[PDB]
Amino acid sequence: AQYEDGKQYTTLEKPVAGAPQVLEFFSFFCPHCYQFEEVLHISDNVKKKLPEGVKMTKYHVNFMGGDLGKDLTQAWAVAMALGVEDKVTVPLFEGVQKTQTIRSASDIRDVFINAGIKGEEYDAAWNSFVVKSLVAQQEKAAADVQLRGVPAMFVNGKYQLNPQGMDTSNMDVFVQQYADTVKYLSEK
Repeated sequence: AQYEDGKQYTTLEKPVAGAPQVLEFFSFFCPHCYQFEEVLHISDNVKKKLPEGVKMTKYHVNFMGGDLGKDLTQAWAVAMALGVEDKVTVPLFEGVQKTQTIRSASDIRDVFINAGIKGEEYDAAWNSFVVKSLVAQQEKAAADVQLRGVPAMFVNGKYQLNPQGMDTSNMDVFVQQYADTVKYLSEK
């Protein structure tokens, strides 16, 4: 075939019922995730090619960066709850990996404050039970697929993107290949 199991994707031998349609995992500590977000705009280009009716979910993971790793997962929960993903993603990545000014929960908070979320509403979200279950969701999903590495993408709980089986000499071509593969898997 042109799309072969073990080549551009792998099949989970333990399929995850009821999973979100397109499911992506990242860490703000993850260097290829930084690339995937700010240089390649993977998430974005995938959605540009997904059919009608297909929902896209993106979750943060704990297994990088220890204590701040977890803080970040809670902050991403807050980001989802307030719908401000698009205003904090880039400053969180640059804060962790570029400028290295994110060293504590308070530094994470400053990013939101600077991006215009109010202290009052940030702290309320941060401490809210809606955020707690949203953290639980992020962890459950990673758990459902025994996730040990990011970036990672899953389609319908049964296929996992395999970017290492795609040429990277051209970044535009890599992205479309990646996106087209998600689209192919989406219609499987």
